[PDB]
Amino acid sequence: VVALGLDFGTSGARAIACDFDSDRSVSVSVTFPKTSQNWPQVWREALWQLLTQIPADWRSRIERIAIDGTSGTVLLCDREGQPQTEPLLYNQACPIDLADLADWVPADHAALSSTSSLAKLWFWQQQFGALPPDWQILAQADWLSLQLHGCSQQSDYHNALKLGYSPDRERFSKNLLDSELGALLPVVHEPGVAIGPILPAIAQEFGLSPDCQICAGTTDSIAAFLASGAHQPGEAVTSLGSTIVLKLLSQVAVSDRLTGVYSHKLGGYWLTGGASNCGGATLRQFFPDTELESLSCQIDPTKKSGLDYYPLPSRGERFPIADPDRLPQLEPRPENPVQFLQGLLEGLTQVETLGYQRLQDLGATPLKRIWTAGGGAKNAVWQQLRQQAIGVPIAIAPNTEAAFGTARLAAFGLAAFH
Repeated sequence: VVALGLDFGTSGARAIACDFDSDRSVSVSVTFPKTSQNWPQVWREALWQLLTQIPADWRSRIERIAIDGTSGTVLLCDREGQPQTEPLLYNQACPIDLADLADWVPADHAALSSTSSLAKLWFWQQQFGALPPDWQILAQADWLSLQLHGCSQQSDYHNALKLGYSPDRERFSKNLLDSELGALLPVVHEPGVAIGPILPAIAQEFGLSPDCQICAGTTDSIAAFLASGAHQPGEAVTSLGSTIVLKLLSQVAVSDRLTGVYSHKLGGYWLTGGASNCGGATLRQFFPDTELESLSCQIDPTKKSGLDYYPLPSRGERFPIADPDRLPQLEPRPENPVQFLQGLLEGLTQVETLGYQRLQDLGATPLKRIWTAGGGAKNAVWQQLRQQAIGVPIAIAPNTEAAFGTARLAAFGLAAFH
């Protein structure tokens, strides 16, 4: 099957069309401005540009399309999908009392955060006083796919989670549905399942098959995990980016409020997650990528630095141990930059190790192997340290681009996760 994945991320958007029979693919991209006063037009136009850059003979073969978007980016629209105010972005927080959400979700629910879609919807409710029932709140992915299939109030149980959805029971609470916000809530499907055929005019304009199906979407981080192709419980993806982000596939859902750990539903499984403030950003405080790699090549992995670092970029750690007061621990500083770098990498390695240990201690399926993403993935010495410390097979992820994972989502759904 030839399928199209669309990734709308934090800095831009990418389209990947893939024939999963010949395993052949094509990828195109657009870049966002740092700031916009009309993000809906930016995203919509980006969608059209992405479609345009894809070769016509690829578009003529695309059978299924899926879209991932940033988690917490929402749009308040009318019944026609027309935005009634500026979107609230993923990284924006709303000055609301979380107690106002208490009767709508369980006590340990991930939606109980000032940056959640639910919190934002409530913020809008307060701002407007009363919201018309014919209106709708849509995730970025929801709205963008709405541009393609024309079905209003449609979402997935990944995006809908922080809107107040409970994927463990597959429903919004009765209280939330019966409330003054219920009519704006979307119909929730499993990511990957067909929502409806592409709109005729869109298909004609972009030379797509009129029978091309538009699927339920997902989030960009989940799509990133889906790119790896890991579908066995105990398999994990480590993102060695600016911050170290761990995602572990598990048969058991786990969560922890203070460390920000929670679990997405993933077919019959659960994707548990945890993010440390430690990461590449701490490394960039001392070395540029070039010098970082050149110095990395000189490290003897059989030695130990004798340094016990906790490489925070600044005050406060979230995961594996929540500590808002913890300062960066980078003393002492050896004269040798090689030993110093080794201390740093050892620290980050400890962060990863203790991270997966933490997820397991919360009840998650024990770790079997690591697929690595992010800029640190190709650091061989670092991978050696991680291998020695963690004790499971570690390799570079086959794919890391969210658009590819979303393409796989369109092609096969979540069928592999049972």
